[PDB]
Amino acid sequence: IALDIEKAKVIQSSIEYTTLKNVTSATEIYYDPDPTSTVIEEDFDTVEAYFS
Amino acid sequence: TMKEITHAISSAKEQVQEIIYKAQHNELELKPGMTLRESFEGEVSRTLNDARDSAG
Amino acid sequence: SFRFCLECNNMLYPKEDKENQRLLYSCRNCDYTELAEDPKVYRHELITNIGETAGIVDDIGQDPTLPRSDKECPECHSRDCVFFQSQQRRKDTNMTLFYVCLNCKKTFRDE
Ligand SMILES: [Zn+2]
Ligand SMILES: [Zn+2]
Repeated sequence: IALDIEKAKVIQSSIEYTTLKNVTSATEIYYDPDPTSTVIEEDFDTVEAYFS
Repeated sequence: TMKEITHAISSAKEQVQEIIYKAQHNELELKPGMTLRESFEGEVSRTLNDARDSAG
Repeated sequence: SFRFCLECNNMLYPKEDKENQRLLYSCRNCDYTELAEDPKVYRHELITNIGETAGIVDDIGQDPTLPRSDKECPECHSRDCVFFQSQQRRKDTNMTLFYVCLNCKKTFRDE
């Protein structure tokens, strides 16, 4: 591994501490009374595709 | 020798100006573990120290 | 931006009607209740950009200590402009410049 940069980068990624806060860009809370559907039109397609 | 020293100092100032433009247009490479401002400051300091050493 | 009671002036808190399955904003010192229009009850931004270009005033062209450039204004196409870097001053702030013309005062960049 010492003489190969790719494996070294793999090890470096495996060691470094990473939390959800590191990758999270924003968080939101919504009111949505239908578990099988949604109010947001943007996320409607993905949730309906998941439910089907 | 004074014209050589003046030319070296002017060249270093031109290089620092180019680095300033590159940093202001987001074209500057970032040294790992350092922010954009820190990398910019380190590069400028290194350029100026090299300028003084060359003139001396 | 959050609303307040129209007769008590106190802050209206979100509430849910069990029987109606609707979101409502209800005051706590009064029985006033108003229907909620948007479902976004709460939003928190981990990475934010506000405060970067919002720091604009109409009379920023009267400052003599500000450098004057010759960048072309997209709106007025004037030959005189004043530029400054980001007002937000976090440790990881970019060094991009914001150019303000003396007629339209539109903020733009060279990117
Ligand atoms: Zn009230
Ligand atoms: Zn103008």
